[PDB]
Amino acid sequence: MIQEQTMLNVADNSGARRVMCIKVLGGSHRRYAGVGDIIKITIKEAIPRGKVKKGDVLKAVVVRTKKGVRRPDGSVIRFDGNACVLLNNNSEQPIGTRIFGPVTRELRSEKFMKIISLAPEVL
Amino acid sequence: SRYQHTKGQIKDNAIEALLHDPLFRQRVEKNKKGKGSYMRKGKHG
Amino acid sequence: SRGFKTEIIEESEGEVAGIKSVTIKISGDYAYGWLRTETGVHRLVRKSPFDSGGRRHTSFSSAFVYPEVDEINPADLRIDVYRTSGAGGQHVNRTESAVRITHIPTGIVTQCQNDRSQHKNKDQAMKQMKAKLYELEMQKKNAEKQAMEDNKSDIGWGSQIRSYVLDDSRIKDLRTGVETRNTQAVLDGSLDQFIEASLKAGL
RNA sequence: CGCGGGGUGGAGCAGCUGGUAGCUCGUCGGGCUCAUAACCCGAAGGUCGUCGGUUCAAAUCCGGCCCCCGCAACCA
RNA sequence: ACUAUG
RNA sequence: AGCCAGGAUGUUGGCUUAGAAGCAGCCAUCAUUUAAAGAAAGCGUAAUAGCUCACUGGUCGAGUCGGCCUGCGCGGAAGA
RNA sequence: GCUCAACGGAUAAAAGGUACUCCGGGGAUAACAGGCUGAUACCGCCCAAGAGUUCAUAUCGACGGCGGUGUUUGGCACCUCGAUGUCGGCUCAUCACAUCCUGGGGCUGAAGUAGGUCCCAAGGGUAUGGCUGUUCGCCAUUUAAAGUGGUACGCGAGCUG
RNA sequence: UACCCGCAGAAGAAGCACCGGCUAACUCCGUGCCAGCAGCCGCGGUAAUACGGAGGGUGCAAGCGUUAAUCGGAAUUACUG
Repeated sequence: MIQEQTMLNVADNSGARRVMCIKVLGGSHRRYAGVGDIIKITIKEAIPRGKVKKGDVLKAVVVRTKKGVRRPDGSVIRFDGNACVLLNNNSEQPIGTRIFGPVTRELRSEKFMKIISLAPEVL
Repeated sequence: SRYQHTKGQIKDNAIEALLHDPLFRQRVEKNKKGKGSYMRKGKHG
Repeated sequence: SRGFKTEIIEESEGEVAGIKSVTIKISGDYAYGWLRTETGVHRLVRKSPFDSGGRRHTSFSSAFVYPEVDEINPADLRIDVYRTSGAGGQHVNRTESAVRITHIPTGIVTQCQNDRSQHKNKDQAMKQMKAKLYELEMQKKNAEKQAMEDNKSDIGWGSQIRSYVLDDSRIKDLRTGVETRNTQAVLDGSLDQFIEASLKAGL
């Protein structure tokens, strides 16, 4: 349950380090992103050189949450920190070419098939 | 190849602006006799 | 000797001799288009009568020829009207004095809210809206001189058009190649081998 | 708009009590200087914003029109 | 009582 | 009123126009064919052509065309 | 012998301040809400010169003309001066339709996608932040859309101040 | 393979920089403070030994020039001095 003003860590290698959510996309009045949901973000910390600079606005996709995902049998996966992969604003492909940390099957789609390649672990 | 003039950005009339550049500027000549005409060396000897 | 009437608008004499500048109106028929070839720089060469030496000088002088030439629709304006900020009891809080006209083509806006009357504020803010649309006639006019005048200053040493040479006792229009040896013809007035043969050959 | 003031040679000013337009600078012409500036001599130039009235007569008194300033536009 | 510049 | 046929020839009238041939704009007032047809009424071409009305004979068989005066009506006519 | 000109002449002789204020009165008289009005404002129609390569009316529409609404700035002083507490914000709404989205249509200077304009339609729906006390507005990022109004410019014996 | 012998025919094999002074080597034509040259002084504004071309000449020569870099010249960091 990422919402406006939530700060997330960055799973990819893109340059960014912390980012802040600033909309949850795909609806009027929409409160939360969970896993596999697109959000508009801004970059706060960013490492000295790298694809993206502090203050850049772009999309991301949420890939890990503390609240957790739920699986059809009742099972929950929680993680220990909120996290996201930075995306282009228009194509909505990844910027990063590597991915740190585990991710989930909730991504497994047409759209984010590039990520679930690059992940170390899918749970 | 484009003259780089010493006037800044021209704003109105350019001919009158170049008139007041070193580009134009009186060319006077050395007299070879009388009244500014002394050489030490002279062109060859 | 082409029958135009020939005012002086403005002079400035030099302290010793000649003139620093001058402006000359030319009343008559197809004036501009005769003279428009003569805009440019002109190069003299002579032994100067003012130099105590007596050296060949090589002065320059412009001529420049330019011809002469001689209300905002309520549809184009939106007019927001709203309450004022500030000091004075029940009357300030309620009434909507304040105006904000806006031009939909450009984006320029205005206000007034000095007055109590909405109708004063409106016709005041109409005045500032006249002025501020007259002001973007100056910033198009001035930035489409210095568009066209930046790439006329491109041409540089070419800007000089004629070369009068009163001790080697001859001349050249530098564009055409048209030449005389009669120096005191042309200075008294007899130009027209230069002025025609420019037009004919297309500047 | 309410009240008041001002438009005079090219510039800044005086003359406004009806019959008379001055002051300093500038312009023009002559001199002095090798030349220019200063300095000396001589000459001009003002529809008195604009339109209309009043008077025998209007810069001047009176009205409208135009521009330019200043003061006021308050209590809720 | 004189004076500045080229 | 309907229904069928004809609406031409000098000639794209002239002048303008990249083009203007009835039909962008401007100036304008023919005879010929005779049943009669504008030197052009509206679509339409880059322009002709194309369609079609004024105009006219055929067919059919009783009232009909459109102004003036006056009565009553219709639309125009959305609010907590 | 008085410009006692405030000219039926208060004295021979007289200006201000009060947000530190007080008393008596007035809705005879103002500010706020209501009322009458509708110059102004908003919405609509009539005429059609012209723009739209050609063509007034797909879209616009000069010079002028006729209305509607009661929404803004006013005008009037009818109600309230032995009190009808004000902008904005919060909470809770409710109606109108001159419709922002969704639904049905007609014309298009509608190939398609996507638009323009008009007619019907009020069932439901109709952002979050930065700045500012702000309404309004500008900006950022969304959304199918971020509609225009009425309700003491709805709502303080409900909150804030 | 070095090296040695035979065959044919001058055959198959010369450029680069410079020529105002410093610095060895000069005259024409074009150009007219333009175009250009230039290490430093400077050359060029209608008779240019200094620009560009030609003819001649000087210097190197399978190389010749330009640039960069070090020492020299520089007794211009001096012990020598």
